[PDB]
Amino acid sequence: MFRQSSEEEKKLYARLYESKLSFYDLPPQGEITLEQFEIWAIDRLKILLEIESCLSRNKSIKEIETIIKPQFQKLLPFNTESLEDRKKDYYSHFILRLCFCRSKELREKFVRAETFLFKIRFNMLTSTDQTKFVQSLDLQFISNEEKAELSHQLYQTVSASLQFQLNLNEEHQRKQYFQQEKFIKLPFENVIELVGNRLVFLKDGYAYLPQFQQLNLLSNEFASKLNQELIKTYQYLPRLNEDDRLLPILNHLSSGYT
Amino acid sequence: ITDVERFKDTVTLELSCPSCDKRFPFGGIVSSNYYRVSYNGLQCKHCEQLFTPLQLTSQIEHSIRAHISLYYAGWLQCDDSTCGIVTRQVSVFGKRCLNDGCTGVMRYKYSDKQLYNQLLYFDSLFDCEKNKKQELKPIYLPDDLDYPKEQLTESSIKALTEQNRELMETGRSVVQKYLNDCGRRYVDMTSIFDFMLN
Amino acid sequence: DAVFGDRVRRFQEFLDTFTSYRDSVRSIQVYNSNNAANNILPHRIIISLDDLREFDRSFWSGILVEPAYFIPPAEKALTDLADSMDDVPHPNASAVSSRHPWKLSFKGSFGAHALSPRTLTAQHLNKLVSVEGIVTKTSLVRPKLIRSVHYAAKTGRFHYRDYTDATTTLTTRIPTPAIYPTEDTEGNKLTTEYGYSTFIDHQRITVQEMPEMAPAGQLPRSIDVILDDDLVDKTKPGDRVNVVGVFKSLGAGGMNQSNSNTLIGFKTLILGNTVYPLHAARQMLTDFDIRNINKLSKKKDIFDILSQSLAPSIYGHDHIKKAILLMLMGGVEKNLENGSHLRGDINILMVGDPSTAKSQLLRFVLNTASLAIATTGRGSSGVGLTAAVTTRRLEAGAMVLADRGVVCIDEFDKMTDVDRVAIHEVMEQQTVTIAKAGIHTTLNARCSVIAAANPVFGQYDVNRDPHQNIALPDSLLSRFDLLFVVTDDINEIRDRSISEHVLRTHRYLPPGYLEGEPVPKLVTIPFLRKYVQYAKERVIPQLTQEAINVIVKNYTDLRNDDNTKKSPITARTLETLIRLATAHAKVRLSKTVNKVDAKVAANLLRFALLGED
Amino acid sequence: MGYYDIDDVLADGTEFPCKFQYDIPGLGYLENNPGRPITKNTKLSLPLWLARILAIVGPVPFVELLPPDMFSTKVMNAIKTDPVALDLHSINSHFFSLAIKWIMLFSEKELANVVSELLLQRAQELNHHASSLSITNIATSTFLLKLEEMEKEIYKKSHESYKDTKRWMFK
Amino acid sequence: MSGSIDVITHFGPDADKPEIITALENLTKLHALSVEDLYIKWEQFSNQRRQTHTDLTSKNIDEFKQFLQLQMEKRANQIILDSLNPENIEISSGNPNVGLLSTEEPSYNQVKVEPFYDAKKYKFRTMRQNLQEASDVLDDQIESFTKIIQNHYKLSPNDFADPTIQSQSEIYAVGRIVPDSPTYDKFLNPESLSLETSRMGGVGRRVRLDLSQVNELSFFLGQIVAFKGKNANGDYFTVNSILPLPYPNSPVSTSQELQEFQANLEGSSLKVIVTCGPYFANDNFSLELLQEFIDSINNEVKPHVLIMFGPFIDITHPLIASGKLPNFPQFKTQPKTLDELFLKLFTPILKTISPHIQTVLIPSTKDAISNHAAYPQASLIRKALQLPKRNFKCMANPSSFQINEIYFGCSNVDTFKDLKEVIKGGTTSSRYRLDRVSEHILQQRRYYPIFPGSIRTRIYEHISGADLDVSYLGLTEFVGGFSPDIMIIPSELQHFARVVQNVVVINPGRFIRATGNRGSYAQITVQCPDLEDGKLTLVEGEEPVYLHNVWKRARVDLIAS
Ligand SMILES: Nc1ncnc2c1ncn2[C@@H]1O[C@H](COP(=O)(O)OP(=O)(O)NP(=O)(O)O)[C@@H](O)[C@H]1O
Ligand SMILES: [Mg+2]
Repeated sequence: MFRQSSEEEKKLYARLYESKLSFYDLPPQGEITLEQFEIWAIDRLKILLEIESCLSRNKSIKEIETIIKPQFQKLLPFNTESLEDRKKDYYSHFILRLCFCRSKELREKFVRAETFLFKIRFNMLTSTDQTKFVQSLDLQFISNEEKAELSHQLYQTVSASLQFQLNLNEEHQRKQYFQQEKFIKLPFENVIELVGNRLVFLKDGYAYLPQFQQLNLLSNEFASKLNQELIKTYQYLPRLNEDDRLLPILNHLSSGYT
Repeated sequence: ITDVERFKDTVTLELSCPSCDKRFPFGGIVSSNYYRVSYNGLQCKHCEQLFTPLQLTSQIEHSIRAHISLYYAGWLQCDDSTCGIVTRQVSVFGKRCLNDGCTGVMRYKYSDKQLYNQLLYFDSLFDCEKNKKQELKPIYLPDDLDYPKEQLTESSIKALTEQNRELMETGRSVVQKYLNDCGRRYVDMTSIFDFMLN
Repeated sequence: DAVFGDRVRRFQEFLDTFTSYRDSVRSIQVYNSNNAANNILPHRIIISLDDLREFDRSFWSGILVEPAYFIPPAEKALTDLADSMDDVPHPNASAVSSRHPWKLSFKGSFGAHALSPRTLTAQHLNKLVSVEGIVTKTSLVRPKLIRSVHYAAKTGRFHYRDYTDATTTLTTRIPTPAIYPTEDTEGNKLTTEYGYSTFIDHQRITVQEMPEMAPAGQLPRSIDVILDDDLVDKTKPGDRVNVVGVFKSLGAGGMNQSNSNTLIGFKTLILGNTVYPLHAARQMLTDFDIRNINKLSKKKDIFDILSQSLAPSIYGHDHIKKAILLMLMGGVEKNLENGSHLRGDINILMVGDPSTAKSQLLRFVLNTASLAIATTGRGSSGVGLTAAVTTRRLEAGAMVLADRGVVCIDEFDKMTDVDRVAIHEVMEQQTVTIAKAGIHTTLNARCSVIAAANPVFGQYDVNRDPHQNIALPDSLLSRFDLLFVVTDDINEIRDRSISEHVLRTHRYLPPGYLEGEPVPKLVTIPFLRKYVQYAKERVIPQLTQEAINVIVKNYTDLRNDDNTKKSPITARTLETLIRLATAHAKVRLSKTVNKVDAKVAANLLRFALLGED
Repeated sequence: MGYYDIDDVLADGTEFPCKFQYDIPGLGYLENNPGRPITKNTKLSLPLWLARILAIVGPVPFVELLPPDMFSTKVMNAIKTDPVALDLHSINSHFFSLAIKWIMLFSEKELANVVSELLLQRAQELNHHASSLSITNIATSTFLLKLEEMEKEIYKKSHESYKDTKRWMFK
Repeated sequence: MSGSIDVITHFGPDADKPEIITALENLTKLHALSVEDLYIKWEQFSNQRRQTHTDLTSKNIDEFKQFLQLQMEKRANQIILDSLNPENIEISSGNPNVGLLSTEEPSYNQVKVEPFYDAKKYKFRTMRQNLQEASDVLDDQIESFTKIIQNHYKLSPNDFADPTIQSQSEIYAVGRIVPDSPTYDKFLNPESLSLETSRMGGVGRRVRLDLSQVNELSFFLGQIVAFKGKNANGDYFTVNSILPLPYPNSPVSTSQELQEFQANLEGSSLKVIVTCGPYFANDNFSLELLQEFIDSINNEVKPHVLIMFGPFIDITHPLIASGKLPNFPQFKTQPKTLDELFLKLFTPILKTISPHIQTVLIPSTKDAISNHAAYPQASLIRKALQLPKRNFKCMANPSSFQINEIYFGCSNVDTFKDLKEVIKGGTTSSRYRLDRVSEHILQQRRYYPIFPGSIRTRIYEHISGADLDVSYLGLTEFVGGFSPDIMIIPSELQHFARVVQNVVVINPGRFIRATGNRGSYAQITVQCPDLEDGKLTLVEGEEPVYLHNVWKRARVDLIAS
């Protein structure tokens, strides 16, 4: 049969937003303006302020999504090819690190708001984008034999969840989906919130988690790594103090949360 | 921060008429007793001379370059109120006062902040959106003797700004030429992330 | 089931990307919201299929090859877009549960799926197709139940349920028995709430291949189409139409036990998604047309330019061309407060020798008027020319069909006396009335009449009276505004001019052809039609004192002075003067009639009546 | 593109729309009136061998070329939806020659991408009908009435090759 | 009458109500369109709304006003005087390839112009001077000179001591000449001079100088100096002797390089023309003299290299300062900025220079075409000036570049005018001033050794100055630590050409005077380097190298422009 046969910064951000979401993993490079610094930080701050306001009002995920999604196109665009939007998102997050690393209360509030925004944006993805984003983060499925041996217990665990979360009222549909569903084994301490609600099957200190659940692990890893980075960002705040022109902006940004 | 607060200490732009030599303050597309902005451009009210784009842009550039040269004249002032010495001499310590016995700190009389705010004030005068929104620094107060009697309507200001968009953009490009070379502007992330270089 | 959500998401991405469709949603919504506080536009949008091709090929081919699985989620996404946008608060009871989503339509580049009724084939079932043909039948409009609402007497709870039928949905579901529930699950007696329930309109039509494409005198073939909601009654029989929709099958096809031995086939239909007409008359002006029309009107002699631009291939007869132009403009129709009616439209007659371009000039009006019907005098009867009975149903004739238009009658002299007298009402009262067995009705016929005839002796005889030459009663000739006599007088230079003119005409070649291949300033006819349309719609000249001063004097002098005038002069002559003055003012785009218009109208009437200027 | 090539000689004679940028005396014969001048902003349809030069020679050249109808947007959409079904013979007899000439004249990038896809997609069905040898007429004949003059030569030279090989083999 | 009937003859007689008349009159007065134009646009407005009842009411007229503004904004969106060495050296014949039409590549007679500095270091952002960085530069200058002096005179580090501390023993001290009063009033005598020490040498303190025991001296502000003396009383440092600063070395080349440069010119002499701005008078923008000069350059002079110093467009030009720029009838489209003014006036004229003439452009700090408004200054952007890459090279200010073997040192700041000397003694005063200034430039090893820089004031308002960015003054030093063979520093003073310590120092003068009279330019003829004629001096070492001795083999002619 017949057969034939700075740029680096732009490539870096194209790589970082190929998945459409990021753990905000790497040091930015090059330059932006100070007006851009202030405005981008304030835009992300406004979105996170509304997220914290809705959570203090005890609104659900669907209501918060209805409230926040129109604001991305104005303040912080998502699901976009634009280099400007991608840099805006990345730099705004990194600025609010320096604003909110200063104290435990600020770190907790920033981690909570940013993790909830991470959850919202993850919900906006297609399943293919979610799979690719999870795989890019380098994030144990059980064998078919182990699934067969534990099939009764796993099905008893997930059958109600399949009906209520995936709307599979028919038992026939639930059985077919369960036949097609994969499960993850890990220590029970890692998914303890699902353990307290009895949403996972426990055996010998290991929790058995279906594939259609487990986003709390992703968001918890995001929150934990963000907290560790904020603790690190706190430790080298004395290097931030070499430029006086940034401190009034950060004080202004933090004043809205105090 | 409003333009009124930001540009409180800036020097007002003065334009000299090419025909009758009368100097007047320029405050963008606003009512004035000395000039009128028509559909054809800037016109002097004293002699009805219409300014060409070059005549306006050269005067703007001359004012910018005068401010830059004043900045690089390098006048220093001691911040101690008792000493208050003004000199262009720079010690090898820079901030040490040259008067014997004085512990005050020498600072530039015309700082880079003042120059940058001056250049932005020039840039603001030729921003079309600020002219439409009437957000510019006022060149007259209501109690001033030269306060114009007839005020331009908001619709008239928007129409004149649309009609003169090319001229305003040209003057703003002349200002932006120098603002892009001002060192006070940008923030380098590559050097800033030295902790990842730990 | 999960695939339904992703397709909704993908079409949401499409609607966000191409922003011109958001503006359509918002404009329809704000327009409807405005007038509601005092017509209403439908909840329908037309998308370009090319945009969907360039956005996502997989969705484009999915729409175009598997419509049953792709059209519903996209429509759902459009409804979500329109619902999220701001809307008027506190809706009424009926508005709260209307069950009325938005709906889609398509245009552009169907490719292989553009078909005709002859070639629609079993391979194309369940595809999205476009067909062309002529409408032949239309059913009566009927309502159709889709949802009902019920109030429980004891508990105070409102209940509801939905219904489906095979033609209501692209996807297939178990049919519903159309029964109203009388009793609650908990035994409470129910009541039906009409006005909160929802009904929709329904209509079936039939479309046939055009006769121009019929092979070998073979039987023609046709398809039935289903319409609903907004698409109802937008067509009538005889319309040439292009229809877009999904081609689908129905029924059990005899496999449910039948005597046929299953030789009979399944039934098939097209579910109407969009309908477009075909031009086979009207035009819509652009801004440049308005500018040109207003600028041209200020020339000193617009009337001469426009009149001479009518039928340039015919030499001479300036006054008849000017009269035809004034006919095409027309007067102003009056309706007084007490219900009395005063005529507005102008009628013209021309009689003359053989070969003098009567029929050729009459043919020109048929190809520049917006609505025109043509007939020959001897090929039409009185009932056929006005109206007839059938089964009781009453059927319209030619003068009734052209209501606000012009009717051309050639060979007027050959019409029998029994046929002519039917026309005396239509040319003044502009109505047709029938009183026959089992029927009494009145019909409207507002048209202008132009006709041609031959004199009695074969050529006009100046040595005998005009009545002797023109054998028609005085009561009929009175109804024609302008009567023209034309003759073929032999003269050297006249003959040379006409012969050179027609020889120059016959040497024309169209632009795109080599020689021998088979096939002042004059405005083009496509511009003149726009000029006439604009002038007829947008300007309504009112009369003035200065014109009246001329009209009264001319009328009283013309009636009383003894002359050999060729037509009876009656009270209708004054109306002719007023109509002609108004029409000439309308040519000028003047808001008022002036002295000049009356002067010109008088000079034209004097030429036609007394034969000399 | 040889000098003596008949098809190139004949393709250059197709007319394109044009607009003038100077008034010139005596050249009214282009407007079929030798006794009058040409005037600025007059629009005329001229053959390509003349418009190709009057658009270049000066400054402002004498003539500006208007976008012809055979490269209109409707044709491009029709090409991109279904190239195989398209009746290019009715659109223009010498489509793929004028396309290359226009691309050379204006250095279009996107038009080249469209035309390359069109040619490549139609070559497949052309080869299909070339390979099909009788041991049928209507099915072949319906498609072969929508070929350009350019495509007919390729079809003939393919069909004869296949036929000669078959005749030699089964002999 | 007129407006009312004009409305009523286009709009219907329903417009007779005076409010309607007033509204339509307001529209035509606001937008300048006639009544019939307003009627036409009203007819446009009546279209496309399904509103057959487009009645001439107040609300409809308000919507028509909104429509008119929408159409307006949418339409907007749519739319020989003196000579050095004349008796020994003949004027060069120039480049023989100049004037030849041939497109053929200029194969043999290629004078190589190569920059001898890092252009990237000059691309720093201006208008941000940290006082600490400036003070660091000023201190580093004193320390570098201290090291040079220690190595040259073979002094121990302990021989240097603080001159501000009382000492009975004689010490060596290196520092900067500074005024005794920080508020000095523009006139310095020998009795008002103080020595500023480095941070390490004397903790940056200043000590008054007692120069009574010195008979001959020539000092200026910002000069780095070295003294042997004592501070007996603690108030003034008594200078016993001035240590002359060592001159920098001269550039050298190998025998192979000199033979290559000899083969490149085929034994002919190099010809270089040097001009300095302004290129038009103070009362107009005529470049007729420049056009005539370029025609002479292309047809008669035929130089190998042309060096053009700015300012090309002097921002301090009187017409620019007063805003009285004339209309230019020769241009179809008038310029809108000074950059466009350069592109319309200078660029057509400069493009007529022959491609065989290598053109070097050096900016001025007063040039409107340069956004880098500080000394040291970045090069002009050649692409922005639309000049051809083949034969135009834009260099920094100051610029060190090499023409064949010859090292050129160029600085477009008026060091000769600005440097004001405090002199004492008959022998020093009898010597020519510009010689002493050139020696100060060579000894300090910087093209503009004055600090604080000069300023120009009018009755006081600041006009202009040297415009020094103090943090980057290291770029103003001689590159490589050696003097140039030829030093060019244009000055407002009278043109001259002189040999000062084996360096040919040239002031070409202004190209045109303020009155429009002809100024001057410099024509430099340098004979080819020949190893056999004895004009080159062999320096013995591991690899034998030769001093260029350009001053022995260079002729400089100052010629009326
Ligand atoms: N200027 C002209 N005057 C007269 N006849 C003309 C003229 N130009 C063309 N004709 C030709 O004259 C012929 C007769 O036209 P036609 O309209 O039939 O006359 P007519 O009045 O209808 N005769 P008839 O049918 O017996 O009443 C046609 O072939 C026309 O093309
Ligand atoms: Mg006839």
